[PDB]
Amino acid sequence: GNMDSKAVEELSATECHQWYKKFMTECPSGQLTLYEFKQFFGLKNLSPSANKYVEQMFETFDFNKDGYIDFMEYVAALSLVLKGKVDQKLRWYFKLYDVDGNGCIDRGELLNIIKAIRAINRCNEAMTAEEFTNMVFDKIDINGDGELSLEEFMEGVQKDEVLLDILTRSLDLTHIVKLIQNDG
Ligand SMILES: *C(=O)CCCCCCCCCCCCC
Ligand SMILES: [Ca+2]
Ligand SMILES: [Ca+2]
Ligand SMILES: [Ca+2]
Repeated sequence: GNMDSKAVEELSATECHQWYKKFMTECPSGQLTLYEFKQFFGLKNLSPSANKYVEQMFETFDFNKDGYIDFMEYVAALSLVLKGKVDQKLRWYFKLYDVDGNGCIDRGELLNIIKAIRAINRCNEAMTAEEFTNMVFDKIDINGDGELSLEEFMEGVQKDEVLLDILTRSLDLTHIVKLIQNDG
């Protein structure tokens, strides 16, 4: 919103408590609607594209899809966005991709979330979201059943530097802001 890359880096390393204390003090209801989310993070009056991205990001973190990001979804979201353990983030990204929570990531689920968080904008060269998705399965869906187990995910993404970056760093705070002020 209103800060440079160096500022975003410092925030990325800012303690959870600082983020939580500010949220709970400003949102006593323990919830944020999308509008309040924009106000809180200084994300309003963005271009149509950036605004759209902000909306889908909000929806992505709105785990129970009730239209609000509550105190639990807030810290879970920050656990992925802020600096943390790559080892721990692998499982949390998997859970995010597993839309229906059946313990497996199917082609459709991966495609939807990948588009939502614009992960392919991180790539480098021509790569459609549908193309990148089919590539992921072609490369890490070992038994070719159309589903990614946690095992296949962790194993495959850790053996491919490209998959690791695009699939588990798309929500880094610095990458999000860099993505925002770049759509308008
Ligand atoms: C512009 O520079 C805004 C700086 C603050 C970035 C806010 C982006 C927050 C998105 C991830 C956090 C989600 C917490 C539920
Ligand atoms: Ca919610
Ligand atoms: Ca699933
Ligand atoms: Ca499989």
